[PDB]
Amino acid sequence: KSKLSGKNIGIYFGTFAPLHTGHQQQIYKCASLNDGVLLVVSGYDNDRGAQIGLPLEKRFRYLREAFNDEENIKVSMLNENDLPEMPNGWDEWANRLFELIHHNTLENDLSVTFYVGELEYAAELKKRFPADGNQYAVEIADRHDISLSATQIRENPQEHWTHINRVFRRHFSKVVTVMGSASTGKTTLVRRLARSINAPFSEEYAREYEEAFNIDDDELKMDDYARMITGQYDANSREVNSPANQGIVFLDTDAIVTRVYAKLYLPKEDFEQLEPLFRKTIADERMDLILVIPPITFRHMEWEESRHEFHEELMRQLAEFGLLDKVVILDDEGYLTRYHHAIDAVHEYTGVKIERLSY
Ligand SMILES: NC(=O)c1ccc[n+]([C@@H]2O[C@H](CO)[C@@H](O)[C@H]2O)c1
Repeated sequence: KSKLSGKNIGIYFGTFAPLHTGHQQQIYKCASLNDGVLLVVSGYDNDRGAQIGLPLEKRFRYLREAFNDEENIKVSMLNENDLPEMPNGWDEWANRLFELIHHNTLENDLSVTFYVGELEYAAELKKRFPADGNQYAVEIADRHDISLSATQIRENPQEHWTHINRVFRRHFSKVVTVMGSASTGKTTLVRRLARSINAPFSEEYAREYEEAFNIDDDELKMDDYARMITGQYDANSREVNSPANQGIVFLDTDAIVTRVYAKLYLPKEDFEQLEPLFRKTIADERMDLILVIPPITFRHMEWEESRHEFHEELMRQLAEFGLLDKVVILDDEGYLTRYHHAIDAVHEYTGVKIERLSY
């Protein structure tokens, strides 16, 4: 009984890559004028949304979540694959459309209104109203501002962040990850970089884990490393998904960093046993900028020594995963300080404005 109730039904179309407040204002007006609204997400393989990593199936799921607390609003999918390109696609297209209306509606003798943004769709739809006992009307709505907003969001999400629907925000987020040995100032750097622009940041999970479970670096076993992989990943996703996210988040280490420690300190067998979880987790990471603190002259007591060992292995692995074009090495102390170098790198890779201190 997950069908739309009522007699006056509005049909609202979009690709929704992403959904934004322009859509939402129109939808809620439409829902105030009708007994219920059917949102139609249209798409096809390798369409505009698919090309930026938002294929039809994902936009449909995101919309369902976005409208998960609405009485009279249903979300449905119009799959446009395998259509004859010319005229005979219009018949089949409409068939699928009216099938969607039939399946997702409770009652009969409806009064249905299509909200349509292109003159071609209106004319083709008006010729193909079926004799199903419903009354149909097509209403032209101006979509120019909505389409332009969508285009501007895709070009520069950080400039239009507050208008992006929250379910879509993770996809468009910029992500800066800091990497380095223990006791090199990562945590101080992360917090200063993030606080400089009101961005959220994560903490190094390994430090929390060793305090909560009260164990030293040299007591870590294979299973601790596994828990640090998922623990750091969850902490990082939490910040990317945080409502405090304004478009840029800072991460204090990641699975690659943990993979460097594992490679250096675990027995070969135990490392090889963690490799699938490493690969899975590293594959789920999205990084735009990787800041590496190189070795120059609560404490991780064993992780302190052999900094150059850690750094060489880290650089090997960043090459192994093809990340070198996102890596900036903070070899200062040219810029005044490590912090000057990093905040400038943040500027170049995210677009955010940074104030000067001096003339
Ligand atoms: N670097 C990260 O840990 C990171 C960055 C962006 C997103 N995520 C998570 O992965 C998923 C997307 O693949 C999202 O659900 C994020 O939580 C993790």
